[PDB]
Amino acid sequence: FVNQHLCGSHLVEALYLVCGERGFHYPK
Amino acid sequence: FVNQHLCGSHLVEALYLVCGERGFHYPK
Amino acid sequence: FVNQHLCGSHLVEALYLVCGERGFHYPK
Amino acid sequence: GIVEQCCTSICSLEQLENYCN
Amino acid sequence: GIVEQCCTSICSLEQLENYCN
Amino acid sequence: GIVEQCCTSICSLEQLENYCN
Ligand SMILES: *C(=O)COCCOCCNC(=O)COCCOCCNC(=O)CC[C@H](NC(=O)CCCCCCCCCCCCCCCCC(=O)O)C(=O)O
Ligand SMILES: *C(=O)COCCOCCNC(=O)COCCOCCNC(=O)CC[C@H](NC(=O)CCCCCCCCCCCCCCCCC(=O)O)C(=O)O
Ligand SMILES: *C(=O)COCCOCCNC(=O)COCCOCCNC(=O)CC[C@H](NC(=O)CCCCCCCCCCCCCCCCC(=O)O)C(=O)O
Repeated sequence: FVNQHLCGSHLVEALYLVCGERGFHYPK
Repeated sequence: FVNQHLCGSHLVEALYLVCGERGFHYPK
Repeated sequence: FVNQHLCGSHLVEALYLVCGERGFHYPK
Repeated sequence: GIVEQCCTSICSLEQLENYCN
Repeated sequence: GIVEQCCTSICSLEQLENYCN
Repeated sequence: GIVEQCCTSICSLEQLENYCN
């Protein structure tokens, strides 16, 4: 499903989208 | 008004919404 | 073009908008 | 810290407003 | 770290899901 | 740092572009 490296802000965008209304913690 | 704990990204979303065009600083 | 200081979250919003689909790294 | 007030406890709008520019 | 898994390598949804609240 | 250039001073688009991936 993921076919890209997720660097810098891209990883934060991914977590935002994946986690939805749950929210997330980052980078720890 | 606030009835939820605001953990991880949720706190950043809250500050984004509360502070509007002023912007904000976080976590310090 | 830039006529404002970009402090706190404002700098992150600026980088988000400027960098588009490339994404960005911050603050380093 | 703001993380503490607002994740461990429940914080108010005014407490959040203190972090606006 | 998650930065490592997902920027250096390719990570899966499930790996990302481990960071959700 | 970019924080310095752009909060203390006024920075240009090109200065911001240096931080894009
Ligand atoms: C290091 O800490 C040593 O390890 C032992 C002690 O620490 C353990 C972990 N640290 C803790 O503080 C305790 O955590 C316990 C678990 O808590 C639950 C998870 N939360 C955290 O871990 C909190 C850590 C915290 N912050 C983060 O991780 C979150 C940072 C996320 C930033 C990016 C979010 C961006 C959100 C974007 C929203 C913008 C909306 C735009 C809308 C416009 C839409 C439109 O106009 O249409 C931390 O400080 O590290
Ligand atoms: C530690 O520093 C020791 O203490 C003494 C010296 O330091 C004092 C404080 N630190 C300073 O650097 C000086 O600060 C002075 C006060 O300045 C004003 C406030 N600014 C700061 O404090 C700057 C600190 C800085 N950064 C932050 O705090 C801000 C980080 C925010 C990240 C999260 C923002 C997310 C924004 C999301 C936007 C996404 C848009 C999406 C749109 C899509 C919409 C659609 O498609 O529809 C720092 O580096 O710490
Ligand atoms: C210090 O590190 C010592 O220096 C030597 C070693 O380190 C070198 C640099 N550090 C590295 O880890 C290696 O970097 C190599 C270069 O990699 C490429 C660039 N990436 C990084 O540098 C990664 C650093 C990383 N993270 C960041 O910089 C990125 C943090 C960005 C946070 C803010 C992004 C917010 C995104 C908002 C999206 C929200 C979407 C909302 C949508 C709602 C829309 C609607 O509803 O309509 C790090 O951990 O530092």
